[PDB]
Parts: sequence; C-alpha cells; structure tokens
Amino acid sequence: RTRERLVYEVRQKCRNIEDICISCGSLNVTLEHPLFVGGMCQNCKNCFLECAYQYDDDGYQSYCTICCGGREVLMCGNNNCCRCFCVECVDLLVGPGAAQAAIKEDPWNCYMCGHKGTYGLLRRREDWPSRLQMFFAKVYPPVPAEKRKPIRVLSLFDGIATGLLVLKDLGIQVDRYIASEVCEDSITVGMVRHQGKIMYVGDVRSVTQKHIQEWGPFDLVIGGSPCNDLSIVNPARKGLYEGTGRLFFEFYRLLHDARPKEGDDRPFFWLFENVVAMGVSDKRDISRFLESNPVMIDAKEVSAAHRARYFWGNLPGMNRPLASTVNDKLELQECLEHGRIAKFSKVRTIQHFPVFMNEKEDILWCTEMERVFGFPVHYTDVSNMSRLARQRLLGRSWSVPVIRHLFAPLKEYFACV
Amino acid sequence: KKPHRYRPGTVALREIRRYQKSTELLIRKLPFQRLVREIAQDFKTDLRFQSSAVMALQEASEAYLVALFEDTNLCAIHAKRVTIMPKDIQLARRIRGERA
Amino acid sequence: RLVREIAQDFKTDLRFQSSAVMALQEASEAYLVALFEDTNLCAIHAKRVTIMPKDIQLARRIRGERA
Amino acid sequence: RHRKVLRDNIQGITKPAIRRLARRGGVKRISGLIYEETRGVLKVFLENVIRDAVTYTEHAKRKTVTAMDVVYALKRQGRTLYGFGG
Amino acid sequence: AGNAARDNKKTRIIPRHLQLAVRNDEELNKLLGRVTIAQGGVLPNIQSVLLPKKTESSK
Amino acid sequence: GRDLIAYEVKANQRNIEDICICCGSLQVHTQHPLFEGGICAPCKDKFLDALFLYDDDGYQSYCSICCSGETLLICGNPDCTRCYCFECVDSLVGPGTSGKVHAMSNWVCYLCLPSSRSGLLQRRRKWRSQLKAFYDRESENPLEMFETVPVWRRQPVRVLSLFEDIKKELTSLGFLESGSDPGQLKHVVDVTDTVRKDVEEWGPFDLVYGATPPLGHTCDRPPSWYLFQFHRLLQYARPKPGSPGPFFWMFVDNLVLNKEDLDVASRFLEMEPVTIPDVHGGSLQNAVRVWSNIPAIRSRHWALVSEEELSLLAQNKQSSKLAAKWPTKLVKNCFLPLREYFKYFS
DNA sequence: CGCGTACGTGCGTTTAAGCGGTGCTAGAGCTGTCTACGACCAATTGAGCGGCCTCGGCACCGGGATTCTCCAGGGCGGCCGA
DNA sequence: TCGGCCGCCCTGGAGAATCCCGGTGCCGAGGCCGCTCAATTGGTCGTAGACAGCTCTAGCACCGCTTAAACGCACGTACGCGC
Ligand SMILES: Nc1ncnc2c1ncn2[C@@H]1O[C@H](CSCC[C@H](N)C(=O)O)[C@@H](O)[C@H]1O
Ligand SMILES: [Zn+2]
Ligand SMILES: [Zn+2]
Ligand SMILES: [Zn+2]
Ligand SMILES: [Zn+2]
Ligand SMILES: [Zn+2]
Ligand SMILES: [Zn+2]
Repeated sequence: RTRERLVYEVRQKCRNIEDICISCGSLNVTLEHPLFVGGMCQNCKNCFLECAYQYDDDGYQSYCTICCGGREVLMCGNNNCCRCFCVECVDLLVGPGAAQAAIKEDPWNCYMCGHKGTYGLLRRREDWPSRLQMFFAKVYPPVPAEKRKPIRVLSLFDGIATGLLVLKDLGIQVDRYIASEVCEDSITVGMVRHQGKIMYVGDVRSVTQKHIQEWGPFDLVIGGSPCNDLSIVNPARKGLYEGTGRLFFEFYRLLHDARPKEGDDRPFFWLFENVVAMGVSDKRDISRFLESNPVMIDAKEVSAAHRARYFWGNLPGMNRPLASTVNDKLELQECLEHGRIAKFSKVRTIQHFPVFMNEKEDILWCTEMERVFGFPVHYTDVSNMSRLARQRLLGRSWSVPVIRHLFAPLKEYFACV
Repeated sequence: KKPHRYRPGTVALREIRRYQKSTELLIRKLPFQRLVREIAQDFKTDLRFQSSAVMALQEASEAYLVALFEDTNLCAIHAKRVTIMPKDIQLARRIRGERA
Repeated sequence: RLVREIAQDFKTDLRFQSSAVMALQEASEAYLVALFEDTNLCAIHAKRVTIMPKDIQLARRIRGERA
Repeated sequence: RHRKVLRDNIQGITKPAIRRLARRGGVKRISGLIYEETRGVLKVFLENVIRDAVTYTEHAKRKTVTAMDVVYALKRQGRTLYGFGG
Repeated sequence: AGNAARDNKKTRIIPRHLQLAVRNDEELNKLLGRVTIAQGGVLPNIQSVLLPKKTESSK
Repeated sequence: GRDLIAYEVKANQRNIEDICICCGSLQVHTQHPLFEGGICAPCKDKFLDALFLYDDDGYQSYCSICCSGETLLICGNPDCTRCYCFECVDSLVGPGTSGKVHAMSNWVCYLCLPSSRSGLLQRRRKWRSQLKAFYDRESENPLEMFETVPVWRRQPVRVLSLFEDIKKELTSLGFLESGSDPGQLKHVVDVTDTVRKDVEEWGPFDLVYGATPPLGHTCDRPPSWYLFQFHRLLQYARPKPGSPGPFFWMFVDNLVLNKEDLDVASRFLEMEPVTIPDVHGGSLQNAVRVWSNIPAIRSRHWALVSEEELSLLAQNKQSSKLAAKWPTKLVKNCFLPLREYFKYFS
C-alpha cells in the first residue's frame, strides 16, 4: 500500500528508483539490487540470501526472485529457467495488469529470460551474474615436493566415501582413511570400492578427542552434516538446534580436536558442505562457528546438475572461478545412455521425471545419476541394497568434480602418484 | 469410509482437558434440588431451603465427588488398569476412613 | 535417641520427660500399624500379598499426607 | 558445648522392629525396600509432632518437653492420645 | 491471584484465579488442604499413564 | 590415640610419613596430599570421596585432614574455604587451641598465614600438580584439574555470563567487587553475532558461565541454543594452548532439555550431568543439572534422587510454571570450591 | 503359564537394649511483692457501609489459522507359502 | 515358480476441534455521597503477670552384668512380573 504509493512518486520523476528498496519499499537503502535497477535494505538482503535459491518439488523457485516473498507466483515456460515472479511485484514495477496478461500467455517467457532488456520501469543490468557472484563471495606456505608425505584424511558423515574416491582420482597417496557412518549400505560401499582400507567407526557421537589423538594426526578433515533438519523447504524441519541438525556441532567438535595448536604450523585443511536452502539464523550461526564466510559453489558450472551448495573451508584459492575439464560431463544428455533423451539440461535435487524414452516419461536411472554427480560408474553397486537406498545415498552425496576443484591445489601440498 | 471416527482414548482425554479447564456445575440443578428435598424429608417434615444453600450443597458435593474420582483413578492405575471399578471407590473410602 | 536427634534441629539443649517419650512411642507405633493396615489393603487390591513402597506412597496419597 | 550431636539413630529403628509393626498391621509378606520408606515416613511423622511440641515448650518459657505438650501436639494434628492427661 | 489473572489475560480476579493461586503454591495448599473454594474447579493436571504414547521406535 | 602422634615425632625421632595423621594409626599406605605425612588406606579412600562430596551446610561436609563429621570451624579470612576438625588442631599444634580458633570467625587459617610452619604442619610447594598425581594413582578417574591459584599470585576474575546474569550471585558470593564498575563481568543477552575478535577485544576470560531459561519459558528459542553457543564462546575463551592459565566453565539446566539434548550436552561437555535437589518442604521442591570442570562438582549429585520423580517434577513445573525466577540460589552454592581460585570481596 | 528372583525360614554370632544401682544438679514448681497494663465509662468524631450511578471488562457470536488426529498410500519387498 | 500378501519407514492430506482475533452488548464493579455509630482519647482502678527467691523432683549421665534380640549367611520355593 505505502510502497505502491511511493512507486507513484518514483514514476512521477519525484523519486529515483535507485534511491528506494524495490523489495519492501523501506527507505533504509544501503545496497543496490544485484539483478535489477533499485536499492536493497539489510532485512531484504537477509531474505534474499534465504529465498533466491529455494526450489519447490516442481523444480521451480519457491518464492519470487525480486521481493523474496509473494503469495501467488508466475512460473516460467522457457527451457532451463526455474524462476518465479509474484503477481504483486509485476503489477508494480512493470505496469498494472501486466501480471494477468502474462497469466493468459500460454507460451510465456519470464522477464529474466526474454531477449529484450527494457521492460517498463523495470530495467535489468547485464552484469548481474558477476555482481551476484561477488555478492555471495593462518595461511600455510607451499611445501617442497621431496618433503611431501601421504595425506591422512578424516571424513565425518562420510556417506559413500566420495572424498577418498576424489583423492584417488587425483592420485594422492592416502596413508589411512577413517570414516564415521551409521547406514549399513553406505558402510558396505566404502569397504568394497576401497578394498577394506577404510576404517569404519560407527556413530559419530561415540568419537572422542582421545580416539582422534590415538588415530594419528589428520591432514584433511571433510564432511557434510544431514540437511533434512537444516533445509527450510521441509515444513517439519527442527532447525539447527533440534533433530539431526545438531550433528553439525559434533563435526565442529571433532574438527576442533583435529586442528593443530598454535605454533604447530603443519599443513591442515578442512571442508564442510551444506544446502543453500538453510535459514538466515541457521546459516549465520554456522558461518560464525566455523570462523569463515562460506563460498557458494554451484555444480551447474562443472557437473551438469543444478546443485548450489555452501562450502566452508580453508582450501587455497577456493574463490577462483570453476574451470571445467574435458573429463567432466557438462550436459545431462552426455550422461544418459543411448535411446534415452534428457528433458532438461540440468537435474534438480535442491518435471518430476526428467527422461523421455520411447515417447514416454521415464524416471532417472541410478547409474546416470552417478555419472551426473561425477562418480565413476557402478560405484554404489556393491551389496543387495534397494533402489530407494541407492537413490537416497546418491542424493545425500557430494558433487565429485566440485570436490575435485576444491581439492585440486592439495596436489601441491601432499605426495602424488 | 466417509464418516470420520476417532479412537476411544482421544475423545475421553479431550473431555478430561475440557472439564478440568472449566469451573461450572456439572450436575443439573433441579434433579439435585429434588434429591436434597427428598433426603431432607426424613429428618424433618416441611422444610424450606434458600437458593444459596442448595448451590453451596451442590458446590461441596461436586468437589467431594471430583476428589473421590481422583483417588478412585489412582486406585485404578495402581492395579495396572485404566478403567475404574467399585473396588476402587470402596478402597479410596476405606483408606479415607469413611466406612461407617 | 531418634526423638532427641530430630529434636536437636528445632531447639538445642532440650530435656524430655520419660512419659513424653512413652506417649510419642505409643502414638508413632499406632500410626505405623494403621499405615501398614492401609498398605496391606493397597497390596491386596493389586492382586499381591507383598507390600511395596508403591503401597505406602498410595496410602499417604489417599490420606492426603503428601504435603 | 557439652552435647555430642546424636546421629544415625534412624538405623536404630531395626528391621525386626518394622517386621513386628507389619505383623500387628496384618501384613503377610514384606518386600526389601519397605524398610527405608518406613524409616522415612516415621522420621517425617516425628518431625511434625516434635515441631509442634517444641513450640508448645517454647511458649511455656520452659526447657523441658512434657507429656502434656505431646498430647497437645497430637490433639492439634487430629490424633487424640489417651492415658497421659487430655 | 494477580499473576494468575495476568496469565489468563484478565484484569479481574475470578474464583478460578484464587483456585490456581492457592493450589499451585505448596504452603498455601498445606494451609488450605481441607478447604473447598466455590466456583474453582481443579488444577489442569493429567497423569502420565493415561496419555497415548506419542513416541517413535528407534529401531 | 591422638596425643601419641605428637609424641612419635618429637621423642621417638620418627618421620611424619610413617604415621597415619588422620585416625592416629601406625600403618601408612601413601603420602598425604595437602601436608607432609602418611595416610592409612581406609582414611585415604574416604578422604578422596569427602572432597568430591558437596555439603549445603558447610564448606566441607566431613573434615579435610582426618575426615571427621562434627567439630567443624570456619576460616577467618573470607577468601579461603578450608575447614579442619577440633581434634586435628588439638592433636597437632596443642590442646586448648581449637576452642580459641572456633571462638572467632576472623581467625586466619593455616593456608592464609604468611608462615605455614605452625609447629607440626608442613606445606608443599606447587602442591596442586602433586595432588593431580594423587588423584591419578588411586581415584580411578582423572577429573578436570587446573593448577591452583596462589593468594600472592592472584588475578581479578574476568567473567563472561551468557543468556543469564550472575552478577548479583557472584557479588553475594564475593566474586565481583561492588561499588566499582571496571567491567569484570559482561552480560551478553544476544550472542548470535559474537566473533573471536569481539572476545579478544572484551579482554581474556577465566570463567565463562551459562544457564538455561527459567521454568516460565521467557524466550521463544530452543534451549539447546544456550548449550551450543555456550560451547562455542567457551572454546573461543579458552587460553592459547601451552599457557599456565586457569579456565573454568559451567552450564546449568533447570530440567528444560529432554534426554536427547541431555545426552548431547553430556557428550560435548565430556561428562555426566549433576542433578541437585532442593530442601524438601514436605515431598520435593525443584532440581537442577550442572556440567562444569570446577573441583568437587561431579560428586554433588545424590544417588537417592530418582529419574522418574525428577520427570514428574519437571512436567508439574513446566505445565504449572508458578515461579519463574532462574534458581540463582540453587546454582549459587556450586561455585564455592572456586573460592580458592579467585579474589573474594567481603 | 512360564520363569526367576528375592524374601521367609533357620541357625550360629555378636551387638546392645534392659535393669539395677548412684549422683547431682538443672530446672519445674510454688510463694511472695508489686506495678503497669488492660477492663470500664464517658465524649466525640471520621471512617466504613447503604445507596446511586455509569461505563468498560468480559461473555457471546462469528470467522480464519492451525493443529493434532486418523487413515490412505507408495513402495517395497521379500518372501513365501500357496 | 512365482506371483500376490503383512510390518516398516516415511509422508502427508482431509478434517473436526481448538486457539486467536475482532465486533458488539450488558451488567457488575469502580467510584461518589450521606450519615451514624463504632473507633478513638482521656482518665481511673484493680488485679494478672513479671520477677526474685527458694526448694526439692526427676532427668541425665555413668557403669556393670545379662541374656533378648539384631545380624548375617545359606537356601530354596513361593510369589511378582512379563507375555
Ligand atoms: N548420528 C550419525 N552418526 C554418524 N553418521 C551419521 C549420523 N547421522 C547421519 N549420518 C550419516 O551422515 C551422512 C550425511 S549425508 C552426507 C554424505 C556424504 N557427505 C557423501 O558425500 O556421501 C548420511 O548419509 C548419514 O547416513
Ligand atoms: Zn527492503
Ligand atoms: Zn516479488
Ligand atoms: Zn525465465
Ligand atoms: Zn587413618
Ligand atoms: Zn584461609
Ligand atoms: Zn580433622
């Protein structure tokens, strides 16, 4: 109401659109809107952190990209776009009745996609990916090669031992690989694929500082806590402080136990992963506890999956843009087997059945999902585990080439094959 | 499977929450008044009562019965049951020392 | 000695008449015999012949002495 | 000063004493955890009665607890004792 | 009773408020044990055995 | 035989290590932790147990030196928590002196006096490390043991209170100086935006206290939050590894965390909780669980206190919530062993 | 109805309650003096209760959020006994 | 051989009831006023009680025998409890 009245003074050439917060109409303009012309208040910036990369079960965004609220949104018809625009924002910044006019357009393109750049009072700056990139963005020296040693890796909430597989693919010599896990299927996977070399512990809630000390020094501590109780798109979520969210704190403890003391300058590195859909207070508390700001890395650059994840850690050069390698499969069609056709160009895991086979809507294959996530083929085919269990295992797992990108400079710090 | 139906635990416990959170009288006023008059017929013929006297009798009688069903429910729980029985009321009144 | 120990918390340097201690002992033994009668009724009501601390707690709850 | 603090006299109430008080109460079979609970209940009962009787002695400006103060302390708690003067 | 009235979002003490005020306190309940307050009711206190088990099996 | 142990040293020319100074016995298992001399095995076992045990009535339930129940006196200088029996004082320094000591409440005890040689008492230099070795040999449990802080090398306590204020308590307990506000306690209601840089700016901390909300659920934030933030800021406030500095902590739960959160807290704080019941007013009043690394805090829990009765009290308190004060007085006592670590304001 | 544990029974030990003396002394109990504290009575007034009034705190009505409650279902699956 | 049936997890969706939120209305409580009788003040007696003194009763303390009973250990079968 008040915001709508203000926008009146904006179009009467009495107020600059760049001087008003186009999300909620607050006067406390501090930052500029990264996607379009206008200002942004701090409160809306926090809302913008949570809501932009939230997707519903249909594979489209949960909320409007502009105001990061809205009660009824317009979905986008154009290929590979997942954005939504709430009716209210469209009926202000573009013009009155433009929203219902977009409702009636059966082949409709949203304003983020359409070829033209000017749309009424709404203007889109062309540098929005780079500004968005920067918006979401004790140093050890290099060790000389002869002094390099095999890496020792602790992987908490190890899952299917993706980290050891990545280090093997990079040809780094692994002295030992200790892994905490509770799911029998996931325990089996590591044993088989890595030939018994993986020391399986059990419940991470049994792991003491004494255990960590007597297991010998660790060179790399890695992990991803369960995201079911952190991800905001779960209505029944218990947050960071209840249910399975609190396993992150156990990770924080064992990382603290595994970190060298001050004055001991031996090389040590860590990587923690979580979903982008994590709450403002949850994300803030995690970011404060790990004493760093997260780097946001999207799988779509190197892994042909729309999987935007936060990575806390101290791996060197982890800000540098992702450079694809020829080995990597940037296309979903370059991962499916012959006779199957990809609906979309990227799979969505944070149409429901993204396969066209024999003019029929088929579901995603487990092995094709393996190839998408960058795992060497038939990695999770070890025991007599259900399709549901293998799907859940691949879903919770890391994107392999993203982990290869992050782990890549560790080759300059430990012994290589 | 169109008409909805609850469980025997649910509706009973909702009634327990409803009648614990309320204060009003549960016995009807006129049958309780006829009961008080018929009991008073034996001790003296042709009484008269005040409305406040009958309401005071009803307040004290309902409070006495609610405390009695509290001890009755404890006696029922102690015998590994949930259903109260006349054994429970006789036990509660025999431990209160009122069997005379 | 139990009566003197319990009395030492309320007042120091007390002094008991022998008849007072005998009256306390009469009253306390009669109270415990009545309590074991209600405890025996609570034991029989639970289809048992063995009294348990549940029976003493139930007897002192129905009497109104959990206060 | 010249008064040793009496202690652990709740164990002066022996197991056969509570056994005989359960025999007079008509109890056929006594469990092992009866005795601690019975000592606790007898201790709380003596606490209440002596808490009244010492206050009756206090107001009388004496230092001797009489049998009459015990009878007054029990008759106040609705347990009228006979044989000691009402 | 003024605390019990403020909890119930009321600025007038009804006998329900005196009932909750006396019976929640332990020393006032010891003082007024054998005392009935008219139009009081009882305390909202349900035993922990008559409720259905709203739990989940860990295995 | 208590006037004989003052005769075996002076006349027979024997070593104090060769006589049990506790019960007068001639059989010596080990060497006494606080002073030079020997201790028989039962007195040794009981002496260790007595330190763990916490008494509401006095600084020590049973006597320090010989572990007797009665004949307890209070230390004169209020910055000391030591308590000795009358029979130890009579037997060692001489008859008719215990009465003189007990007669005043301002009589300087043996550890506060400039000279520690009274006539039959010998102090130990850097005794706390030897004391840790004493716990290591027989106590079967290596409980968290920070070096003791001498009176001469004493520091003003730097306190960080999270989610609950204790300035009134510590002021009543003599940890914070009244009248003068240099700011040796910082109360921080909101800590979501606290950073290591902030804590470094706030000055180095020696004691960080946290506590759960009171039973009236004042705030609409899950109670585990207090625990987890307490752990985080705790780790931040720990001194740089390889530094002789005391760091104490204590997280207190007034039965607001269920068994899940209880095990979680017990795991992070790496010990079992401490359940404390309050003075019965007929049946049971309220109770509180406490994690800490402060000496004689783990043994404060009383085995008589059951879980089911505690669950019932919790559910009668949570639903009723008549009183809504944080039980400051309940958790007030538990800091009492800490008295010998920081300066006391009378 | 099955199982197992824990309580009653019995015998040998030893712990101390009970009884019978003495002592002494703290303290209950009685008696004598007296004085200050409360009953009684007269004056007098202002605080407390009957009566009036007016107005807002709460009872009731109506609508939306919501929130536990009950049941369908996917799948699954294997397994299984038909 | 081989296809069709009961736990298990997981999940949530209709759905009847309940909590919250407003809107209206009413009657009961808060506040004002007269008045009148009970609270107050002043004074006076009379005896209840405070206090000194004496005495002499019983209460506490100690000690030494003496068995009565409390304790401790084995053991086995009857009852508590789970199904
Ligand atoms: N309490 C616990 N203790 C140990 N592991 C647990 C756990 N709770 C959940 N987990 C495991 O931790 C995993 C976190 S999902 C992360 C999987 C892993 N990062 C990967 O790349 O495969 C889950 O698969 C779950 O099986
Ligand atoms: Zn804004
Ligand atoms: Zn919008
Ligand atoms: Zn689009
Ligand atoms: Zn000894
Ligand atoms: Zn001292
Ligand atoms: Zn001593």
